[PDB]
This record gives sequence, structure tokens and C-alpha cells, in this order.
Amino acid sequence: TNTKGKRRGTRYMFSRPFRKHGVVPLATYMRIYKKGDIVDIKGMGTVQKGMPHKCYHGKTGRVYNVTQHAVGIVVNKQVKGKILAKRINVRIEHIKHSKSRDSFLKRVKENDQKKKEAKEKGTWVQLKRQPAPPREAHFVRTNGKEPELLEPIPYEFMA
Amino acid sequence: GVDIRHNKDRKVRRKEPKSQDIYLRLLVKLYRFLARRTNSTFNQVVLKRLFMSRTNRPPLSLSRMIRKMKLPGREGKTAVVVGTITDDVRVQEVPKLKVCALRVSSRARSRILKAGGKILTFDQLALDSPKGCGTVLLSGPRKGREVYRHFGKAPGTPHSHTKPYVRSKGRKFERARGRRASRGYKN
Amino acid sequence: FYVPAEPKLAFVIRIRGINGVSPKVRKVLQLLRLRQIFNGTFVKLNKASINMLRIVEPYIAWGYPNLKSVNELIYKRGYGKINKKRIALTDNALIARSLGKYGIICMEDLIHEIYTVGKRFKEANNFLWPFKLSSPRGGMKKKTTHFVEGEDAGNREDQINRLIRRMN
Amino acid sequence: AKSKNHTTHNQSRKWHRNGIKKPRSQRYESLKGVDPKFLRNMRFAKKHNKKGLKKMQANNAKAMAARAEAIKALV
Amino acid sequence: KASGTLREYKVVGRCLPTPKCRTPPLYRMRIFAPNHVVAKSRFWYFVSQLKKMKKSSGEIVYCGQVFEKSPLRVKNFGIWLRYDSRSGTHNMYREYRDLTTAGAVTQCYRDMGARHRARAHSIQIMKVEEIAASKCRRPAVKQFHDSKIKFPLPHRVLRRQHKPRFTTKRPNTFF
RNA sequence: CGCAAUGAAGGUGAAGGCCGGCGCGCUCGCCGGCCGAGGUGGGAUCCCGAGGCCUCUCCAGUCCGCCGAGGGCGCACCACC
RNA sequence: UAUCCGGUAAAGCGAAUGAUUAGAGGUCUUGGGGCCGAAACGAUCUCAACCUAUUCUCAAACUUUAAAUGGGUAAGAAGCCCGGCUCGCUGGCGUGAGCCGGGCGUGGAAUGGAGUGCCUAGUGGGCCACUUUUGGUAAGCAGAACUGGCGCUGCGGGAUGAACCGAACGCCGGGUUAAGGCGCCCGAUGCCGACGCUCAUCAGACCCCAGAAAAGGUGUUGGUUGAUAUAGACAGCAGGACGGUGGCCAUGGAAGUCGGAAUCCGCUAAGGAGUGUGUAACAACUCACCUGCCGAAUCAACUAGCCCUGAAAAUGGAUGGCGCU
RNA sequence: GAAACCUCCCGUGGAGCAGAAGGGCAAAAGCUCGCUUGAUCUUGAUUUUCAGUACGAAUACAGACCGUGAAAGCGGGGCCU
RNA sequence: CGUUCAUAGCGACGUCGCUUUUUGAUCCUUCGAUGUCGGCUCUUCCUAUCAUUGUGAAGCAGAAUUCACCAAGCGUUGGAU
RNA sequence: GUCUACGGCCAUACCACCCUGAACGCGCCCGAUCUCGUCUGAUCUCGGAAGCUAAGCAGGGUCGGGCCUGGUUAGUACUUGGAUGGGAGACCGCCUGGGAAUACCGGGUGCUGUAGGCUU
Ligand SMILES: [Mg+2]
Ligand SMILES: [Mg+2]
Ligand SMILES: [Mg+2]
Ligand SMILES: [Mg+2]
Ligand SMILES: [Mg+2]
Ligand SMILES: [Mg+2]
Ligand SMILES: [Mg+2]
Ligand SMILES: [Mg+2]
Ligand SMILES: [Mg+2]
Ligand SMILES: [Mg+2]
Ligand SMILES: [Mg+2]
Ligand SMILES: [Mg+2]
Ligand SMILES: [Mg+2]
Ligand SMILES: [Mg+2]
Ligand SMILES: [Mg+2]
Ligand SMILES: [Mg+2]
Ligand SMILES: [Mg+2]
Ligand SMILES: [Mg+2]
Ligand SMILES: [Mg+2]
Repeated sequence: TNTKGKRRGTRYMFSRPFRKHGVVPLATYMRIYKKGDIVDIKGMGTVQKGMPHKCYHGKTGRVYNVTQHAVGIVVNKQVKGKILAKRINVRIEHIKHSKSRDSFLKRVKENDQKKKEAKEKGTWVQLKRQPAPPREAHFVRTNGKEPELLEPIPYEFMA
Repeated sequence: GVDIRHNKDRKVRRKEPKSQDIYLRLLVKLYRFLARRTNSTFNQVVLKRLFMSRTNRPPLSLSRMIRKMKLPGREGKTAVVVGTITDDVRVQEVPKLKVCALRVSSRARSRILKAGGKILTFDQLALDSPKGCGTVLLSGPRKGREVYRHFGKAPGTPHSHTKPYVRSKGRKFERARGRRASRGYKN
Repeated sequence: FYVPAEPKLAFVIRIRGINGVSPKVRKVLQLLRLRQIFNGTFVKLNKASINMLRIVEPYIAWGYPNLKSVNELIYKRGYGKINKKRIALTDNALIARSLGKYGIICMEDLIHEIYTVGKRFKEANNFLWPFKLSSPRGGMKKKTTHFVEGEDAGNREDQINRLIRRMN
Repeated sequence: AKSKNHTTHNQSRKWHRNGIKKPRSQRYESLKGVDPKFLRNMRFAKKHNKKGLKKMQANNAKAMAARAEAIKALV
Repeated sequence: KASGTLREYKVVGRCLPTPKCRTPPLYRMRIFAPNHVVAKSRFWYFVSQLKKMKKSSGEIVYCGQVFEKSPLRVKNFGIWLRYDSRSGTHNMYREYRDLTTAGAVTQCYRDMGARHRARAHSIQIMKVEEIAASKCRRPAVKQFHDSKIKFPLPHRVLRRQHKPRFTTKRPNTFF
């Protein structure tokens, strides 16, 4: 039976990468989280105040509270049969903005551009995405030179 | 062999009322017919409620029926209640109402009729309006029963406010180890 | 060279039973509506769809149906989903009633929507109740192994039409 | 008479009989556990919204009149 | 792979074009298989080994059956192999005598199963080349190279053993 | 038993708003009038309803529906303040 | 489709940590032992550790790298975009939050009716298989992971059988299949089935499965690599096998011959400073190069198929049986 | 003198940080000084074990009263487990 | 090693097996009981052959012999503790 | 072209040695009355401005080390899913999709924000 200790098994998780030890460079601290920012948690060894628990590393969630130098952040943690949305108080250093949402906002902005225009025109445009369709009919010109023959090569033992 | 779970294939809703009383069952015969032959969903809702339990059709107090008709616009209408209409002693001035109910208590009956109110039975409502037109369908507060105060996240489970089943309240019936901070802990 | 278009649409037959089947497979098999053994569905192809077929490979035989295949399946075993009651497409009054809000007003329209994979494919294809085909007359080769390697499972592209005829 | 000591064998199955439901998201979640100094100040702000009502109502009527003038100019 | 009687297939394919490589080179093969379906698969297997190129990364351009151009000539075919033993992987040069390449490769696949209990999936055919009377190294072939060939069919054992299941006559095997 | 709680107890015990005036409107204290169980989101259901859709003719034209875009009062119940 | 998380497989050790082989190079250091030195970083070796490039081989409790499978989020009306009010928070002005009031609709694929509350029994001995996996020589042993079974469950196949494969059962007719089969037992090959392989005085004969290995075999069949030979070979028989030379080390005797460093020339047609026999040691014998005869292929070394040796148990016996070439 | 003290050079930490090991750490989290008692008083929220009960341990705040620093700040015990 | 000579007989360092007449592992069966050691008595099987029949080997001259093959037909005893 | 002050990302920015630096800067530099601090005006603090780019600093250089980025290694190693595939086992081959890491060989060797100079 294994030890219940808080930091058990974070030998690798909380360990600054190769040649990225030392001073926590300052952008990290000086970037602003509001309420409802989508934020991915990633514990860090240098800063031990406000560390998240090893279960929430990797996990993404939303900011609910913002204190002086930390951010309350609702994240969903599964427990055997039940997913528990729960609220944890991570110090900034263990947290980035999750880009996952921004590619969405880019698309909605692009849609609002393509909805305003193409209204006065009349031609309705494809706003929905569509999965990669089968690759269409097309010609391939074997331009002058014929195809290159590939015989499989005879075995030989190298070692 | 087919893969479906047969687990929630049978829907558990009622079909008829569980009661055997004959007057209610006549209302059911009437409102089944209307339900099916009219387009009115009022009839369907009413029909649905005739099958429900006592618990499930709670009493509608006179004051609650007043204030719900005091609301702006539903004026010169009829209030309908598959439950019973009870009095409120803590209301005084009773406007002249139109009412449907399976029951109205003797006080509540007097007060309404003294006001110039009309009381209707459900057979009478149908002839008056078979498609439920110009009705206010109310309901009593379902979660009135003291029952519900024991339901939920259990007592002694942090941030629950759930009445425990206790023989008698008093200084020395619970309120020790697990409510005081002084005694063990608290939730 | 003329490399013709990669196919739009494919018929997918469930070719093994409903015992001891992994949960990820099982879920996809009930996202293709392939619950019983020897049920089949049309399926429009694309990166999403094709990969779902990749996750259920040794549980299905599938490929690119002929024109005739789409007719024979629709006429001989064409059943509507009409108020959730599997009902046989005995008249166009059934198809129209359901799919006529799309311009699809007859068996023929339906066949054209399925085969060309039109705008309104999703709605015509879902309208069709999944095709309960019989066992494969003349038998199979091997249930458990892939087509390429002698068996019946997996993509057999053109050759799904032979299988269709011996089952439909 | 030693036992089996621990397992997780039939458990995933057991969990997925009844789903593994995602935690039911509402709009309007509580302000439980929000930095107290904030909550005081948003409470006070909420207290005095009725102060500065008469100004606000007039501003919307002026806006509504400007909308009605704009729609008349369009038509 | 399994079998029946194979057909030569020509299969040419290319790693599909990109921004960086706009008109990529075509690669052709000789892929013997019972049908185009497994032909194309077999094409991809051989190319994967040789070239950084997968079925996802490429497109088959032209798969097509190839017909023996002299069916009604009897030929001698040299065929070079690459099989897998129970032990290590090997090379051979087999020789068959047949009316076709397909027939000659089919013939090979049966021999290898017989003589080496080698199953299809183990064998790689590299080259199949028709060959003169000379340049035939195997004497099992060489004995049929002769103008006035002459042999009898000596102990001509009967079939139709169950047309008359029972009969009076003891049979005959001299002809 | 229920219709009142809460405190170990001495005990205490579920209303608020608005308007006008008087005290310095001091987001505090006192005097007159009006409303009277707050508000947000969702809510079965009712309510209003542009507008169709025809009538054996060209228009007029009350009656009856059918649908109804749009907009409202919003039970119960839930979440939030 | 975007976007984060990871330190297992692999890989690496001319990158850290630890392990570890070899020689090059280096009075690095210095030594301990030498030999030639009185002694001398003098000359010459040496072994110690250290170092300069290299080099061999490793890691559950090492790692610069770094997969596959995998875990989060996100993919819109609870969303966007305007206008204005509230704050005892924050502040050069501004933030940030909370309120009102308008303005805008399908925002990846596939599927499916959802939500929600109360009472609640039995259970809390488990076992089995794929794959992963710890202890152990191993176990029908013990212990985890993952899915699926059996338990709760019949049916076709596997002769027999919890658990293998196929498939999951209302009561019946017709059809068709699966996995398995089709000499007879026993439904179906009573095909003019196709091509090979293999004879066993222990033949062989189908997932789980109920049985064999190293190592052998001109048994037979395929390969692979090298030869050889008309300058007529290859075997099969017949003729010589010497001298410089008791060569040198070794004496205990080795003039070819217990052993070992050597190891070339002459005559040459050609014979090794010698394969053996044997001798105290010789001798004597025996083992190339070439012919004479005969008359086309010959021969070597690997390799992998079947077959065989390897292969011993107790009541009489089991490819299921009969049998089968 | 191989080791005392002084001085110059190189030194990515190969040292040290009470203790096991792992992580973390260089104008520090090490060492040496100066001043100190935030190891003080008081509400709730949260995390970790979890049944998502307790205990312990921790995280973010908030209100007091202080410490220290030119200050920004940091500090309500021991860099983190 | 066997004067000489790897293999008549042997056989190191290594290696591959069979066996269940040793002992361990293990705990599947039996705790509403399967009588727990030895000896006597009696039958039957196995061969991994001591003798006996037929044979190959030798470092077999004879005699004595060990090594191996077919082989379990027939035997394998009397006593002291 | 380039610098100084405060920077962001933190080696394409590090290290070694070599060369070149106009003007403005930045420095070294000259002093200890006062501020401040040392065993020591070396550092620290302070008041200067005679010299000089020697050094720091910048820019460049090196078949340089290092780092960064491509190729190769290699569809190799590994691997999701499959079979009544093989094999006495150990292990291996196929199907289905995913797919690395050295050695070796190329190329690159800071970009840039705000405020202020100089080259008028
Ligand atoms: Mg059931
Ligand atoms: Mg299977
Ligand atoms: Mg247990
Ligand atoms: Mg690990
Ligand atoms: Mg490894
Ligand atoms: Mg029990
Ligand atoms: Mg056990
Ligand atoms: Mg049981
Ligand atoms: Mg199965
Ligand atoms: Mg400390
Ligand atoms: Mg404080
Ligand atoms: Mg000897
Ligand atoms: Mg035992
Ligand atoms: Mg007995
Ligand atoms: Mg014997
Ligand atoms: Mg000075
Ligand atoms: Mg300078
Ligand atoms: Mg200079
Ligand atoms: Mg370089």
C-alpha cells in the first residue's frame, strides 16, 4: 500500500526542464486573468507556495476568483464514477492561458466578418466547418518520363 | 442478438388515478375524451393531474390564488387548481374570483362566494371552456411538505442544512460531537 | 493518369455478433446503428467518419456500393423511421410526409440523395431504418480475418457489391 | 486464510452503467468563496443601483426616441 | 495475403504532393494478387519498406491488371524470392515452366508451401523474368527442353471409383 | 401533533419598499402619504395577435375557423442575487 | 478540428549520475615493485590511480532525447456587438465587478427523447483468458493493471469439458449462415478436385490442449555460396614420397614424428623442415605433383522442409473410435 | 610537511540548505551580519486523505495588532513532500 | 586422464533433457472422519537388466571383465542387531 | 549605421583566443573635504574630469567548441486494434493504423519594446 503524501510521484512532474532552472521569468507573473478565463494548470518546482496538487496538473479549467497573487480556478476532477467540478486556489506561476478557446473566438470573429459582408451581396457563405472530404478527381501527368520500377530488395544479414 | 439495454424501456408515469372513487373517475372519463379530441394542452395537463397523488397535488391557499390573479393582465379569467382551495386567515380582502377545484374548504368557500365569486366543478369548467380558453392553471407549492426538509445532502455533511430525524429537539438531542467546534468537529 | 474521386459513400455491414465486444467498438457500432449482426447502413465518408470505421474494422465488412446496390437495398428492404416505428416504404406518401421538407418526395429522390450524398443526406439516411439483411448465401470466407488477408472484415471497396447481392 | 487484497476489476463497468455524468452546469453560479473584499463592494454597488434610477430610465427613453427617429429616417 | 490463382497487377502510386514537393515522382511495381483490393494493399507494403511512404501519405494513381502477352506460348520463368524460414530469412531462385507469369508465380506459391512449409505472408517475390532454353539452372525444367520428347503414362490409376461403386470387373491400368 | 424559530442560558423572536416632509438625506435620526411579501434566468400553461388560406366571377363585406410570425402575463420547480 | 498535459516502450551513455572492456596518448600526478644506474622526470620497462582523444558493454530506484495507446479543455443565445447607470473595492485620469436598455440566430462528423427526487433489496469469499506486470527454478502457485468472460447462461463447434471459437435463448414452418466439418461411426466431396512433400521394426493427423530439447543423419527434397574440368578431370587400381639435414629448441629421447618457436631453398615432376602408424631413437610403413586404363559431369561447405536417432514406468488403451499410405 | 594562514586564477553549483530520499534553490532558498517575534489575535472559503465524514497537514483570502525594509514588498513558523 | 592416443573405459569448464521410487513448493479435493509407520501374507505391472538366453566392445591371449544392444521369460535366498 | 537607460523572450544571446571601433555615450580614470563604509577609499559611498580605448562594452573573425534548426539514421526501433498465423519454447511474420532516438552530414550564430542620444 502506497503513501498518501501530497507530493508522492512528482519527481518528474514538478521539475523544471533541462536548462530552464532558476528565475521564473517575469511575463509569467505579469499577465492578467479575469473571471471566466480558460486556464490550464501546470505545477512548477521553483515556486512551492500555491502549488496545485498532482491531480490537477495537465487539467484545464475556468477562473472563478482572482486574489492578489493567485487565481481560484474551477476544474473537473473525476472520481471513480463521478466527475466533481471543484475549486482550487493556484498561485499564478502554475498557470497559463489555455489557447484552446482562442482559435474558437478567431473563428466566431471571422464568421461575424463573413456574416456582415455577404448580407448586402446576397450570396450566403459556409459558416459551419466541414471534415476533410474525399480528395476529389484529378489528373496526374507522368510528364515525359515513365514510372520508376521498385523491386523489393534481396535480404542479407548485416550484424 | 441485439444490443439495447432494456433497463429504462418501461416508462413509470401513471395512466389512471390509483384512487377508486367514482366521481373523480367520471372526471377522468370526461377529460380523457377532451384531452384526446381537443387540441387544447390544458386538457392534457388537467388530465395528467387527475391521476396524481394527494402529495403530488398540494393545497392552494386563498392568498396564493389571490396574488397569482393580482398579477398584471390575467383579469376577468378563471383560476384552476386540480387540488383544493384553502383559506388564508392572514388575508382579509378577497376579490371576486372565478375558480375551479376538485375541493374547496368550507371557509374558503364562504369567503369567495361572499365576495361575489363563482365556484366551479371540473365538469362545469369543461362545458364553460372545453379547450381551457381563458384559464389560469395554478398549482400549490409541491415542496411544502415538511418531508422535504429531511431530503438532500445528509446532516453532518459540510454545507448541508438538512433537518435530521430526531426524537425530540432540545439541549441534549444531538447538538454535541459534530455540531459544536468544542466537541470534536463541525460540518 | 486520371485518378478519379475518392468515394463519397459506403455501405457498412456488421459481420460479427454481439458478445464480448470492447466498449469503444461497441459505442461506435451503436453510432453507426449497427446493433444486430448483418445490419448495414450507408455512411458518408470523411476524415471523421472513416476513422470511426477504422476503430470498428474487425467488426464490419464495408465499401463502396454500386448504383444497383442502392436500388436493391432501398426497394427490397427500404423501411422508414416514421414516428419511431419501423415502417416499410410502401408508398411515397410515407417518404414525402417525412422528407418532403427537403425536396425528397419519392423513392427515386431518396435513392438520388443517398447515392450522390446530397445536402440532405443525413436526413434521408437517418430516415432509412438500418437494413436487416439475411445471412450471406454461399457463406463467407472467414469472419474473423481481414479481406486483404483472406477474411471478410474491413474495406473491400468494389467487392462490397458482391456481398450485397448474396445477402440482400 | 488470506484474501484478495485490492482491485479495480469490475469498477469501470459499474461506473458506466449510470453514465459518468458531467457536473450539471448552470448559468448563475454562486459567489461562495470569492475574495471577501470584492463581495462587500459588489454588495454595496448592488445596494445603490436604485439610486441613479431616474437618470437611467430617462437615458433609455432618449435612446428609444433616437431609435424611433432612426427607423423613421430609414423608412 | 492468401491466394487462389494470382494475377499480375501494375500499380503505380505517389507520395501525394505538398507545397515543398509539388510534382512528386511516380513509383510502379509488379504486384501479384488475387484481386486489385489486396493488390493495392500489397503495393503499399512494398513501398513502405523501400520509401518513406504510407497509404495515408500517398495516392495510388493507376492499379491495373496485366495480361500475359504470349498466353499460348509455353515459357520458362525464372523467379527470385525472399522467404522467411522458421529460422532466418532467405533468398532463392526458383524456376517454373508455364504459359504465364501469373501461373508461374501461383505455381511458386504452391511449391514453397509444399517444399518449405512457407505461407504466403512470409514470401516476397522480387523479380519474375521469362528466360531462354539456356539460362535455366534447374534440371527439373531442363528435361522438357527437347524436340522429340517422348514418354508414356505408365500406371494409369483410375478415377471414377464410384461410377460403379460395385462391379464385377476388376479394373485396368494398362493403356 | 400542527400553526416559529434560535440560544448552554438569562433571554430574544421573522418587512420590506417606495413617496413627501422635518433633522445637514449624514447611504445615520424623526414626522405625514402610497404600495405591500423583493429581483435575474429558465419555465407546462393562459393571453394578445401582424399576417395569411380559401369562398363558382369583380369588388364590398360582417360571421367561422385553421394555422400563426411577433409580443405579453407567467404556476410549480430549479439555479443565482 | 484546435489546444494543453505526460516521461513508459524505444533510444543514449565520444551528454550528467552510476556502472564497465580495450588499446593509442600523456615524467600531468605520484608512487610502489624492478632491470641498467652511487644517485639522477637519467635510460628502460612496469603496474597504481588521475588526465587527451578514441573504443567495448550496461541501469526498476540514471538520462540529454523520446514515441504509440492515453487525460484535460474548446467547437456560441448562458454567444457576440452597442448605449447608459451602481461601488464603502481599485486608482494620476483609469480599473474591475455588478446592474438596467436595446441590436443581432442553425456556427465540426455520427447517434440518441432528456432532466430530477424519494424509498430501496441482494452484495461486500470470487475466479478465468488476451495483452501488460511483481515475487518465485516453477506451479492447475501467490499478487496488480486493462478489457472481455465464467459466476447469473442455455444453444452450434472444440470427442469429453465453467472460462476456447462461433453465437447469446417466448412457442413453431420455410430459407441462410457462423465457428467447425464432409472414408464409416455421423448431417456433408460417391469432385474423374489442383500442385508438391513424406514411409516411420515409436509414422502423422488442427486455437485454448493435454506433450519434448540440445545435438546428430549422402534418409529424401529443395535452396545458398564456392569450386572443377578436355591444359579431357573426378573417383576406382598401379609408381615415388627426396635432399641442404641429427634443421633448431628440447638430452629424457624427437635426425618430419611426447610437446613448442619455427618453418625456407635445392632438385624440381615433386614431396610438408611433415597427416598419422609406430619407435628410447631410427628404421620400416603410411598420408602431394604427375601420368596408364576407363569415359561426363564431378565435389565441398553451409542452409531449411518432411522422415528418422536423441526418446525410460509401473491395471490393458486410446489422432475420440474404427481405420487410413 | 598531503592537511594550519594568506593571495591570484578557473569553477552551473560537482557544495550547502537539522533528518530519509525525491524535487527546488547562486547579486538564493547557501554563508555572514543588523534589526526582530507573522511560531501573535479572529471569521469563514478551499486543497489533500476522502464517504468526498473526521483528524493531521496544507492553499488562497479577509479583519486586527506587529516585525522588517529607503521602498515596492515579504512574514500569521521551519523551501516543498 | 588413460605410458603413447580427446571419446576401449573415462571426462573438467559449459550446456540440453527426462523422471516422480527423494525432499520441497503449492493448497485444488476431503474436517455430519477416506483408520494414521513398519513387518507378515498375496497378486500383478514397470525396466532405469544383478543373473539367466542371443549378440556387438575393449586398454578381450586364456581365466576374470567392465562398456553397449534385443530383452522383464524365469529368478533374485537363510540369519545376527 | 549605432549606442545609453529601463526592458520582453532568455546561448541563433554561452565560452576561448584574434582583429577593428568615427561621433555621442558607456567606461576605465584622478581624488577623499563632506555623506557612507572598510584591516585596507580595492569594493562600497561621495567630489571630480588630467589622461586613455589597454580592459570592460560593441561589430567582425575561427574548415573553433557549444547552442538552434534541417537531413540522415528509417518507415528502422517501438507501438493501437486482428486472426483457430507460425514456432516445442524463446520469440517471429503478416494484416490495421500511429511512428521515434544517437553516431554521420548540412545551414544558422540573437531578435525585438519604450524613452533618450550620436552619425547634425
Ligand atoms: Mg433482461
Ligand atoms: Mg477472437
Ligand atoms: Mg475480499
Ligand atoms: Mg514513472
Ligand atoms: Mg528502457
Ligand atoms: Mg461473505
Ligand atoms: Mg488462492
Ligand atoms: Mg456464488
Ligand atoms: Mg466469441
Ligand atoms: Mg530556511
Ligand atoms: Mg494579515
Ligand atoms: Mg595426455
Ligand atoms: Mg502433496
Ligand atoms: Mg475405506
Ligand atoms: Mg532397455
Ligand atoms: Mg579610488
Ligand atoms: Mg575598449
Ligand atoms: Mg582593443
Ligand atoms: Mg560551429
